[PDB]
Amino acid sequence: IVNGEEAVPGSWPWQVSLQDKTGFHFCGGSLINENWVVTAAHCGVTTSDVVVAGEFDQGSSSEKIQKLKIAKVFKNSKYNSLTINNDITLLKLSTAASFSQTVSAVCLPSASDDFAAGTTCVTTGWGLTRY
Amino acid sequence: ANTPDRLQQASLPLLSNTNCKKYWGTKIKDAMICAGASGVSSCMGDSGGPLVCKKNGAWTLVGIVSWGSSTCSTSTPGVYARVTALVNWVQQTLAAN
Amino acid sequence: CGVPAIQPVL
Amino acid sequence: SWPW
Repeated sequence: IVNGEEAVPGSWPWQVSLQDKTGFHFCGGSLINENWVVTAAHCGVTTSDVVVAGEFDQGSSSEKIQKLKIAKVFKNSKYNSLTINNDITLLKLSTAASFSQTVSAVCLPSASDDFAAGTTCVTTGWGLTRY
Repeated sequence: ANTPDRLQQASLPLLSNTNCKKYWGTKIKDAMICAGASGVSSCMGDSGGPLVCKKNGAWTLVGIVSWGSSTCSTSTPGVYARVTALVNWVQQTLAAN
Repeated sequence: CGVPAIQPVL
Repeated sequence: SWPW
């Protein structure tokens, strides 16, 4: 995020980091329950990547984080790689996340819910702060 | 480029798809929602993470960080996967697995 | 869902 | 444009 600010630690408890086998953060995701993460299809997750829950400072070794194996990647069948449309994947965890103060789920909308233009929302992540 | 160690946040407004098309044209599909163009931008490495809106006291996943400006320009809108268009598939997948 | 135990501050 |  360019021109954002640091979050209060633990205050976005559904936010996960997708890390490759080398430990490199390459995408975010959101817990929707103890067993499932929603992310973008274009992130290209495989069962060799790791879901990391509970992080704030990825430079710290003192946070009680959960490194969760991925059992199966469910890319939305309507995902179109050419247009990047329907850009959603579900990750089924091999073992459940343990929910806590710092690890818990985001709500999902109904298909008919209205989120009007002009509404102020929030986005979070460990993406670049400067290109 | 700068990658942060610490989790970042930003508030930002939802756009209409019609207005978003003024920036991105026919790249904008019904299963996308734009947000930003407001002095902040999602950027590389944010992809897959949440765009949440507070409704009746709870944060609800409205978007998934998807794509946008190749320089993360804060005056152009970011593009997010529109979760309302995708949630029936989420529910079907959870139910079947 | 959707109600963090540690409230975000924007 | 670029994936994010």
